[PDB]
Amino acid sequence: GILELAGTVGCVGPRTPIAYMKYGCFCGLGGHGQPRDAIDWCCHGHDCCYTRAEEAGCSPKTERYSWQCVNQSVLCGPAENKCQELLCKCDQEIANCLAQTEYNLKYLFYPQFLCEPDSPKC
Ligand SMILES: C[C@H](CC(=O)O)c1cccc(-n2c(C(N)=O)cc3ccc(OC(F)(F)F)cc32)c1
Ligand SMILES: C[C@H](CC(=O)O)c1cccc(-n2c(C(N)=O)cc3ccc(OC(F)(F)F)cc32)c1
Ligand SMILES: [Ca+2]
Repeated sequence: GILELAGTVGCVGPRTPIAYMKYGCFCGLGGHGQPRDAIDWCCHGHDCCYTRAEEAGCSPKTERYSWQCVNQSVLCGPAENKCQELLCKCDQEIANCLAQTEYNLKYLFYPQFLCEPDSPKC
């Protein structure tokens, strides 16, 4: 869920998870358009990951899972079911993706009216 999303992102990367609440066209609730930069691409991939988990019968926003932060790396588990492993994998993936990025301040609170109706495929 959102609790673990924040935690995992914080674990691996250098910045407050707040930084991704509203960034580019994809970091934030929903998302559509051309991803603006590497960060936005990470969020696009993560949005896609969450869609796949919803399609698998999981609740990515709320469902709790266990994980550990070791040397700024996320280790997933232990899992009780497949949804916990799927969600941890999604969040681990975005945490790793974002940690390798430079933050572009100009995409913080980027206006939604500039984001295109069409998006890249998942
Ligand atoms: C966005 C940017 C992330 C980057 O450069 O890496 C940044 C820079 C400096 C401080 C913060 N920053 C932090 C923090 N610990 O760095 C907490 C916090 C809380 C609210 C807030 O304002 C807003 F508008 F971004 F929510 C901004 C907040 C974020
Ligand atoms: C869960 C929902 C997925 C949806 O609709 O799209 C959502 C809502 C708001 C922000 C994010 N969201 C995304 C994202 N894929 O949009 C990346 C990310 C990274 C850290 C983070 O931390 C915090 F604190 F903002 F929650 C929040 C983050 C996700
Ligand atoms: Ca999103």
